[PDB]
Amino acid sequence: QPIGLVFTLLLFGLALVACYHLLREIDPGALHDAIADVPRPALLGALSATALGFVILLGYEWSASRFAGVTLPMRSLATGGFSAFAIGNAVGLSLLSGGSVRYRLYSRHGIGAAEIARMTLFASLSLGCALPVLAALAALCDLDDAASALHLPRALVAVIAIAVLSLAVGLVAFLARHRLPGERPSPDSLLVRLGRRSLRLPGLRLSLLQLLITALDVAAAATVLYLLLPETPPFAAFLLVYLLALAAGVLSHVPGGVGVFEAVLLAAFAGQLGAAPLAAALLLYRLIYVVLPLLLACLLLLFLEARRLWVTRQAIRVASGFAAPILAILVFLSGVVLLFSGATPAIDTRLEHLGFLIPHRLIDASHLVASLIGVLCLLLAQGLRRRLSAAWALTLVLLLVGALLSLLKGFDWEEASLLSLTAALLAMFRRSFYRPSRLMEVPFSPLYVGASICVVGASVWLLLFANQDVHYSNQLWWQFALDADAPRALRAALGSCLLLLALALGWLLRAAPPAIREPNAEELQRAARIIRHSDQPDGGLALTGDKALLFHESDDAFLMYARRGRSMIALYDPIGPAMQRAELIWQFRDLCDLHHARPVFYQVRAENLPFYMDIGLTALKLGEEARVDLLRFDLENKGKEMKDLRYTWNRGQRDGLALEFHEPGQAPLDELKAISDAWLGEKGFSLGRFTPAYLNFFRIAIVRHQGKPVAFANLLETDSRELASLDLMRVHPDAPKLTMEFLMLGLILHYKAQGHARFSLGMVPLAGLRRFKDKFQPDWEPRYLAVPAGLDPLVALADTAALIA
Amino acid sequence: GVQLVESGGGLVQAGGSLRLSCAASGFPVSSAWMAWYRQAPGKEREWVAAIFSAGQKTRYADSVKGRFTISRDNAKNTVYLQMNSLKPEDTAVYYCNVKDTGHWWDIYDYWGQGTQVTV
Repeated sequence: QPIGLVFTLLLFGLALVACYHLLREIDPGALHDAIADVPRPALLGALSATALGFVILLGYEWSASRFAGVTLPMRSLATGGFSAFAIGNAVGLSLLSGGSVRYRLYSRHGIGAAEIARMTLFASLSLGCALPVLAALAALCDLDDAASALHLPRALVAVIAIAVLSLAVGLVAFLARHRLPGERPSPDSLLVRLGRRSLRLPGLRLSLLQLLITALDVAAAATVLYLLLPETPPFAAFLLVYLLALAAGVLSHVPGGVGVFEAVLLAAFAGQLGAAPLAAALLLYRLIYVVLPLLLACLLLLFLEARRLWVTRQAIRVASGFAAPILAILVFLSGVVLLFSGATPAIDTRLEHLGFLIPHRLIDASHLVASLIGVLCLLLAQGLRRRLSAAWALTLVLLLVGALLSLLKGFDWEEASLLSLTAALLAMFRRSFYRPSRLMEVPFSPLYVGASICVVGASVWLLLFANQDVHYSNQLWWQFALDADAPRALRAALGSCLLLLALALGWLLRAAPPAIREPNAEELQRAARIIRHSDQPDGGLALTGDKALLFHESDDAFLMYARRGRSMIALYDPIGPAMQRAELIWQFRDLCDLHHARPVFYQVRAENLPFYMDIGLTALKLGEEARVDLLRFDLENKGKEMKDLRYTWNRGQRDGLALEFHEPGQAPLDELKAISDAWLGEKGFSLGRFTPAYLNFFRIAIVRHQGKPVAFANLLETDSRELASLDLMRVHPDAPKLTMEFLMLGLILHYKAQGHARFSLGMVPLAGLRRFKDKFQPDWEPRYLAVPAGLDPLVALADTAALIA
Repeated sequence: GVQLVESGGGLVQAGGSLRLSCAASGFPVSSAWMAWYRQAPGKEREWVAAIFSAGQKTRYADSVKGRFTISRDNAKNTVYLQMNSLKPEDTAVYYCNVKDTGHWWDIYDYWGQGTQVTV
């Protein structure tokens, strides 16, 4: 990650340096004239081309879903496609990614995560493989101009295009795919192929349809760029250049490819075209096709939450919504907009009208503080996505003050408005942010600081380009005048850089958090009290004193976890009320980030998946939990399986296998450890160990065979008396097979008599077992294992298996 | 500790001419943006003219683009604004406004007491 961040920053800086060289021979007035020279029919055609491209994207998704096999309604599929493609195109995995938004939509719609990951991989690979073939097709079409545009001889371009096409049609199509076609497809359109692992690649018809859709999409994009530009080359060379630029921009991982795409366009069509018309076309195309779609998708997502999850009185903890991660995007956009407006000189007439009413030193101070507030909002955008109440309040106040300072600065209807709208939108979604955590303790990945550095560099580039009329001198910094705008921009840029550097240093020199430690007796007693006050007997595994605890700081909650390698594997869902469960999950996620460790969960209940999703964990079913319902369990009603169970009960009662219950810490121990030794003739994090205090914590039930203790099992209970679960099981080998079933049914009967509504038989792994568990005809619920960002589950499962012993 | 002192002494013009002086102490009146305004009786506030810097840039109002001709002494003295042909709407008080000085810490807008100018 640090290497990738450094490489991306270096590439962005090189791209900006190259861009400034290419637009060296243009003044801002020429660019403004070129922008104003674009006719209204050109703008209308640009909007129409963007709409057509978005219909084509809807197609992208429809084909991807048909490839995966997931069946979705047309409206839901269209909404998901538009949202994912608008969010992913504007920003690349910086705040929100296409995978994350499509997960948050489809998983809510009730679709497994593996299919969604398949869809995302298929769309990405389809675009990445369609780009080279279309580029080669355009080259084959018009190499006469392609040689001139790219500045290489036509022979080399022709031979490389032909070689690329031949390699694709041979290996990509037949030699490496039809030599090993495969036996059968799982969905309608697939061809699973041999290799190290089976691969899901579409059939010939689906591949042809996807290629046609991608060709139409890139044609629409090149078309909007083409028609927004007055003087144009032939469409084939322009399309080739556009495809190469898109590949270069998306290959650099820069969000939106802003640095390199413009650089390639300006380096390929500089001499043959007009620098001012080309720059105006590039800026207008980016604004129309990237910023406006992002704004529209953000508004649509917030409308969906404001209607489908606010009009109905859900009365639930508002998490996993799109409020936080999209409001963070809006706040980042507001921050970058303020930073950019700081560099550009104000409108002459507006500046004069303002300065004839407000003191000019106030204008300078407002400019500087507005730039600082822009940097602050840009940095606070990270806090909003983590759902911090303090971040919400601070960002709202800063946005309001920034709007006021933009009005006080050179009169700006635009910024002021945009900001007021963002502030109102943030205010309307207060309930999404709930954590009372402190901003100064917020972990910061290098990605966000890199984005901040990139935006600051962009602002300084805009400062250098826009204020090139005024010559540079050391007296500019000391200059203070109303008409002077270059000194203003210089001071604002210097202050923003100083503030950002100070904040980055302060957050980089922070002391490391304390390492994990084994809990002491007081924390064990606290955990026991919390478990007793809760209704999750599965949490009693914390009392073994083998897992670190993360107590919630309000009144009552905890979360067991253990660190293996670079992964902080956790136990079941945090114990406590639902209102504190999400907060504890967020705290655990923050803790893992500070330690640079990947968060991993284990055996997660189906109800809490929204929180695991919104902190950035991918669901993965791994087993089933049997749950015998004690509500009815009638002794008279019988069937094929129930008759043999009561026969077992009768045989055990006749044999003399009477079962006895004991209070906690009051059972014989030497016989119990003898039974355990016989059973094993250690392990943890799933069952526990044989410790006198650990077994003392819970009640112990022992079954006696002709008076001797032969088997026992640990009992988990709660004060709520809602659910009961079994901790660990041990039977002496000399006992008959009748013993285990009799113990099971005796515990079930006692728990039913005591009044407990439900009983738990444990969790059975997914994919020769489960035959014994299903004998008691229980209700079965899924159990999920969460992994971060859809990483490799093999490493996580191997680590859990290694830690289990 | 900056003050502005006016002296115009105008009662009646009837299409004549008069001169106004705005004394200044705190600032050198050399690199200090400063101007004049108008407060008609019962009306809102309007401006008349301005001097930007070094006695070079001087923007006038809409109705007095060529009527008036203001100038600055260029030293640490008063600036001069003069009256001209009959403007019935000019029967108002005239303030002396200073919004910028050489100081970078000066945020306040200092005004003048104003002179009753009538035709």
